[PDB]
Amino acid sequence: DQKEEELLLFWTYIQAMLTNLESLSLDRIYNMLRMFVVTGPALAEIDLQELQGYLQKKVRDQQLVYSAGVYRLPKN
Amino acid sequence: MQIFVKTLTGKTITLEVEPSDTIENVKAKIQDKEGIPPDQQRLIFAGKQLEDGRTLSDYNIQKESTLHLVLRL
Repeated sequence: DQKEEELLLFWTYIQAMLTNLESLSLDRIYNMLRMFVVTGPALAEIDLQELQGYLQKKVRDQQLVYSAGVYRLPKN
Repeated sequence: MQIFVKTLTGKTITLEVEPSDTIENVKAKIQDKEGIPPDQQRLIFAGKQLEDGRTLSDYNIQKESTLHLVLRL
C-alpha cells in the first residue's frame, strides 16, 4: 500500500533520471533510492539486493535493458 | 526485549522495550538517545509508517526487529 505507491513514485522518478542521464549503474540508482527515502519513507527498508531484484523484474519485462554494468531505458 | 532503530546516516541505535510499549513511547526512548523530538520522527516497519497510539505487538514487531527512522522538519 504505502511501499507500493512510493515505489511507483520512485520508478517514475528514475525513468526521468535515465532519460536525461542515458544510463545508470545499480549503485547510483541505489544512492538515488536512499536520497528519495526522505521523500517517501516507506522505502526505507529496501536494500541493494532487493533493489536489484526490483530492477531485474523491469529487465525481464523489457522496461529496462541491462549491459556494460549499467541500466538503460529502451530508445524512444 | 531488544529492538534496533536504523537512521539514514547508517547509525544503528539499540532499544530496550516491551511488546506493550506504544510507538509514542518508542519515540520517547529515541529522544532520550539522540535528542530528536518525537514529532519529528517517522518510524518505518513493513512498508508502513507506525502510528503513535498503537503498540509494537499491534504491528507484530518481535525482538531483534529493525525499525527505520526518517526525520521530518
